[PDB]
Amino acid sequence: MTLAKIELLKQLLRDNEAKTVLKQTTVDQYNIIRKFNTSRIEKNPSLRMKWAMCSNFPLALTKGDMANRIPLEYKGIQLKTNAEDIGTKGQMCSIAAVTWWNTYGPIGDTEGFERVYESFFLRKMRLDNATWGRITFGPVERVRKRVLLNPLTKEMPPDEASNVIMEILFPKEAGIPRESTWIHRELIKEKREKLKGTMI
Amino acid sequence: MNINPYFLFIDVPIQAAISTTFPYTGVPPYSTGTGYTIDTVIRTHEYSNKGKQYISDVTGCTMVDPTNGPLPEDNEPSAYAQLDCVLEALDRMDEEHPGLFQAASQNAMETLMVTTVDKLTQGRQTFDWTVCRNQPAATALNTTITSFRLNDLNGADKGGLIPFCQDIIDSLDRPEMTFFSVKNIKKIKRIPMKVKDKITKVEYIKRALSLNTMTKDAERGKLKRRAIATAGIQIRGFVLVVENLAKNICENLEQSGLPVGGNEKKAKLSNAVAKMLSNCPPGGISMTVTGDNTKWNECLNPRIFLAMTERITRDSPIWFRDFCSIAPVLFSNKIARLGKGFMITSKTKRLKAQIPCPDLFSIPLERYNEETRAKLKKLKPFFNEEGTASLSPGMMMGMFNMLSTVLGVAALGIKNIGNKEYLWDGLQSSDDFALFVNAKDEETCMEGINDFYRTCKLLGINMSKKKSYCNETGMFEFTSMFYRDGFVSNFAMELPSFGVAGVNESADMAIGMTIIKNNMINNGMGPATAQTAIQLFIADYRYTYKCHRGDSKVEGKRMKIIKELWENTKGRDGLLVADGGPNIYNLRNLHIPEIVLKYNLMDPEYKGRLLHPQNPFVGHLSIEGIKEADKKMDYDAVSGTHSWRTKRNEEQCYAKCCNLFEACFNSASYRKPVGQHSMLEAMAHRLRMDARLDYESGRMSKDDFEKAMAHLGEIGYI
Amino acid sequence: KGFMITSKTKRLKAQIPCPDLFS
Amino acid sequence: DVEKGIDFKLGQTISRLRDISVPAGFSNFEGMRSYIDNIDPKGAIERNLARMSPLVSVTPKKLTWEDLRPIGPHIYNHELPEVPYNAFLLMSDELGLANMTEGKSKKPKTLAKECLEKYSTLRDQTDPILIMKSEKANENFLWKLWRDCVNTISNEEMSNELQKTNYAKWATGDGLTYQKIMKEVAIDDETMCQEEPKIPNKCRVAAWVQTEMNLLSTLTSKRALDLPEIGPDVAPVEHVGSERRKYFVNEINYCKASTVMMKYVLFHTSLLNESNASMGKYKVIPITNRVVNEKGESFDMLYGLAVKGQSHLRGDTDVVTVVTFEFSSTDPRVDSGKWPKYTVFRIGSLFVSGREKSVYLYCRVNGTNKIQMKWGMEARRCLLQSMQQMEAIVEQESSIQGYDMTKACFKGDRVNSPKTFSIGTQEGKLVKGSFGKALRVIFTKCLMHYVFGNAQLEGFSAESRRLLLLIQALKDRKGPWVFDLEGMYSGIEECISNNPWVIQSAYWFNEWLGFEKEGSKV
Amino acid sequence: TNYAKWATGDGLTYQKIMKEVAIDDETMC
Repeated sequence: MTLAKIELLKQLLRDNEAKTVLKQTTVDQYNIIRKFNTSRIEKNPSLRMKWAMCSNFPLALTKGDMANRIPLEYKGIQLKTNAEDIGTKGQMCSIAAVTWWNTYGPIGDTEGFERVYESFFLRKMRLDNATWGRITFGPVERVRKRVLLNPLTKEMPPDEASNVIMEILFPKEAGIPRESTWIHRELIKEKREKLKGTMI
Repeated sequence: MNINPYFLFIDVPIQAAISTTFPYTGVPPYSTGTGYTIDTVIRTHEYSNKGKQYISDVTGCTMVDPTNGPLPEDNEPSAYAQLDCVLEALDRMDEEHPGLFQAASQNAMETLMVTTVDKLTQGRQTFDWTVCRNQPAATALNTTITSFRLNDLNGADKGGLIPFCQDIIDSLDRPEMTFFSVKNIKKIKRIPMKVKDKITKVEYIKRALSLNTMTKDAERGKLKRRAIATAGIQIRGFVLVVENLAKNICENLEQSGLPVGGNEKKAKLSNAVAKMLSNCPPGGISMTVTGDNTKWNECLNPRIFLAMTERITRDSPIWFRDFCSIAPVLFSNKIARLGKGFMITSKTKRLKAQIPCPDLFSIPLERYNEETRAKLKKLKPFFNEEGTASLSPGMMMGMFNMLSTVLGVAALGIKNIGNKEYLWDGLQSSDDFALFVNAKDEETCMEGINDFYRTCKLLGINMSKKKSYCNETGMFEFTSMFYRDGFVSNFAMELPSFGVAGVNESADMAIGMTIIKNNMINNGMGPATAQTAIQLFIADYRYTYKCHRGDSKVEGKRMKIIKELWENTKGRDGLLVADGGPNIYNLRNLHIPEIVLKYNLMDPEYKGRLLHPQNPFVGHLSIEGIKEADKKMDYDAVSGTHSWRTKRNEEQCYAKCCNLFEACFNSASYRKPVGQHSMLEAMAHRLRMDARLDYESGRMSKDDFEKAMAHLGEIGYI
Repeated sequence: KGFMITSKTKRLKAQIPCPDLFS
Repeated sequence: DVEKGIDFKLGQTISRLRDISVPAGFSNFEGMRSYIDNIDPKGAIERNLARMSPLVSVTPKKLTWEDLRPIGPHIYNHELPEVPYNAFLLMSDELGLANMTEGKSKKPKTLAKECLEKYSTLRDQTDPILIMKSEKANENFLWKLWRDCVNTISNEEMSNELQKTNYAKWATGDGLTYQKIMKEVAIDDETMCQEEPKIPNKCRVAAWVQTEMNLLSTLTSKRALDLPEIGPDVAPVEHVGSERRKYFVNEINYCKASTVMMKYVLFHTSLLNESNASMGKYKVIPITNRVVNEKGESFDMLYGLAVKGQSHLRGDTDVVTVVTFEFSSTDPRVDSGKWPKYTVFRIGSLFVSGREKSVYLYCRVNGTNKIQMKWGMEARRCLLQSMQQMEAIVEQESSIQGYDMTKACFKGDRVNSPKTFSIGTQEGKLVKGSFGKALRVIFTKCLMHYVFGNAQLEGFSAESRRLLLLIQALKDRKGPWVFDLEGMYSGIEECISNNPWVIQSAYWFNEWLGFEKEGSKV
Repeated sequence: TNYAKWATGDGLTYQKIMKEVAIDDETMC
């Protein structure tokens, strides 16, 4: 893929616009470059989704070797097509293939969900073991308060949160650790160990 | 017996059953907008026709100046705002608050020096002058950046918004203006190409000052249609800065309903009414005026906003004072585009033709309908030859919401006129104000109300005497929220939100359930109502994605596969509602994603298949929306086969450059990268390191390494 | 060939063939 | 460089624009800046007010009951025409061709085929008896189009597209459209004028609206509204919610308004599906519904057919034409004022239990768009609007006495009488109504707010809410004052033009205001 | 060419339709 990366880079540079923009915009400016998208946002998502679900192949599949696991038509039902794509450069597919994959196909690893989605399973644990009581139908006095919607493992400001996330799951690009990793070293090591062994 | 639904109000208060009055279940009204735009221009100039009429020598378009104009002698709307009174109100606000103006201006300047140009990509559709149309903000900004490169204009590459605004202001002086225009060349096929076009200085000034128009069709509770205006990218930076400053000022003001939204606004409303009830003298009356302002933007002169900006920044750097005063100047000399023009038809020949606006007066007026005849006979004085209307006075809806709110709060905060035995205070938010007047009797209450009305008329504000009323404190309405005897019914208007979110199965489901739970928390939706909402939403969700219960005899393409899966897997309580599984969601667990909810009940094969580490239905580039659902609403979902994306409905340059950079540095997609070097060299170094590591690990062959290094050397980085 | 009938308001014409001269 | 500071200086054109964009009395922006920075107002507001004319004021007038008068008196006037039936589909006149089915869900085309197969007399009827051709539609066009519809539905092939494709083009009037030319010729030609705006007619109070309001709000042995299951309820709160939900659905499900709502939703869903799937070909669409009786028999009901025109539209506001043929048991001659837009036949008769009753076909051309087309499938929210308020009602009761009353309000208990609202009237005597009947009335009100919804309805409701809140304030003796009452009244009454629901809402508002006026004596 | 079409009156020509519709239309004489 790194060879594919270099070949794609060379092909992109062959055009002069890519050469001039790449050599002009610094790394910091990249953000601006990314935000120059079409912004042709769908005006009504409900109608779009309704129409798409009735189309032959609305699903936009990423090009890869997964498709070979499933025929282009199974049990006389069309699943995927080999026609090229312009929006995503991949293939097209239908929810039929998705349902078949949920039915048959490769079997993945169940370990990752034990720890990766720890917050959700903790929510479920707090719900299941909760004890209910009576209901008081009388009027309730309520005050408007600034409340934390969800429990947090270790509340930190957004910048420290981003730095910790990068230090956890992005081993590269970790120049000069600030005065925040030492404070959260235990969290760093715990999350690092827990998330190791995954493929998400 | 003849039924009568209104009789429900005999046994119930109106506020309690207020939700049923609103027809927020039928088809909202929907639509040429040229007639409405011309009517709006006509009304805007009519209200200020007595001002000073002159001719701009920078653009040649007629201008009407109502500020410091004759004081109105009638109840009709008046834009004749006296500058001294505005400054008096601002001074009273400044005295009533400790250096609020200075703090707000300084904070606005600081956040401005940190703002980037790309912030202008947010918002809604914007007027693009290179094509003279309405285009997405991102595309319009990109096109203007590209055009500026040709005329020796730069600063977008320099980053911050200061250089972009500086070279935007510079562009107004260039003797020419070159750009790329779309040319639909005939070849029969119509192929679009880029043509290097040029326009003069006056044409460019007119294009920059022009305000595009559209019909406000989405409105729900108004019979007559209003026109919404979209401005160009050359005003977005200044309007944004002034709006941020006004937001900073108004946030502290306890009289301002904005920008706080939700239960905060209810808290403010109840707190204000309680405060006024507490402050009443003994045996006196505190009357509440339920007000609904009209012509709230056809009477506000941008010159008053220029004066307000200058007074607000009394003590600030000269450069910032000049910068933040550009938006009122651009708005005070704005021009309005005019829809797509009227349509004339002959029925004796079954012929019809739409007449473009520039040709409005190329036809004898005796052929338009009498109403449009009068409209054009009145619009002729301000009609530009190009097909635009010179609209100096007044404002279009939606531009200075915060600044207009600040002016309204300034009017509210005077609190007295002539030391008369009364006081007043209230809530104001963007064309909706509720006032409270405390006195020793009703007569003095209305003396105060009349004084406040007169004072408002001295600033261009004209409260609607037809859409407003007055009563005793403890019962009123503010921005469609009703208060009565301490009971604030959140008027149930979030009903049109239970449809599928149309992003994907799991995400749509999570969004719907979170919407249900939020409505339960906020609007007082009862448990039975929430259960029925869950039922209806699940019905619609199953229908829209053609996935009903596997047992049910319904026929469909995916339904056959769902039926197969129903018996091919033993554990039948773990399937998802997208896989014909049984619904499990209830009130107690609307806050838990179902995938984790049914994780125990699934089967090992089913969970392995659905929660595969790699899914051809899941892509990295599809993750953009995993955080916020377009208002940006946070939803919690789970990675899986049902996390797919729908098909799509210097562009490629930027797009593929960014895509490749993300694919190289996978960390870029999450957090802003940092570096003072060209992107090319960063990518080259990273790719060289990656190639060496891949080879040393045996993942790449030797010929592969040599080819990669040859390419990198050709790139000029080795 | 028959006859020709026409509506001026709709600006439409049609040919009635000889076999259909009484329909 | 930290000794310099930011540099941002205004050019020449922008500086000139600033110079000329100064309020009156100034000649340069430096002058305005100095004036604002230096001059101090110390009572300028009072100085301006001390001279402003005394002819400007809010005109504060106290509001009493007598000032409030009936809204839209022109509906009473008999010189105006009776309001017509402009709703998309028949509501209280639908005739359900009902076939018992094991429960299998089948394509609408096959369902309609079978339903007609059961009734051979109506399927094979080919000699119509014109009861009335309304004003413009052609009897030959409509009858031939309906015959093609029946033939296509009953054809062996699964295809549900019209086999003619050319007769329908003129039956639906697609070809009766103007041809667009370029602007130059229009400028040169003198006869190419501008069409005068077509204002809605000013009509009077009809009678069919009241009868439909009554009939759609009554229990029927047939139930169609079904809802998906939810997870087991383990908390007490969700147990109470389940009890309330059951008590509500046991009431709403059997009202005819629920069946009409489901028919509308299903028809619009099928219309959207056909439009998306088929773009430029005429299609046949049965108006299908599914109805379960108390015994659990899942009848499939065919209510008519509809030809869909060419829906090849890029935009949403673009209109697509559809012609509806509807089975009914009502002879329009009984009240011809209700059906001035409909061309009808008399395609036979049927026996429900031994009592023979005629069977007519109401044919009408109409047009919709993707917006209303979607809202058709979002019309189910009426149900929610029906429950929320009642929920609140019940909750209020629960606030009074501690226990839960949902059984008490609905049916009553040994300690509390059943809750009764005021629902109707007769001979000037208002009548009470059970909790379930009030819930039905609210649900039907919401359904009508949808079906008869347009700009007029919004302008009427959002502006008569002012008077509603003023009356509410008056009933609490808040002594509300008003500034311009006639302005509000004119605003409200400039919306009662031709919408049947708007006219009936005005009529009921006037009657209820009279009732409140007569009851205010205490 | 486009302008001459309407200037010369050639574009003001009645449209031919199938005999079925014409017989079924009572306004055609």
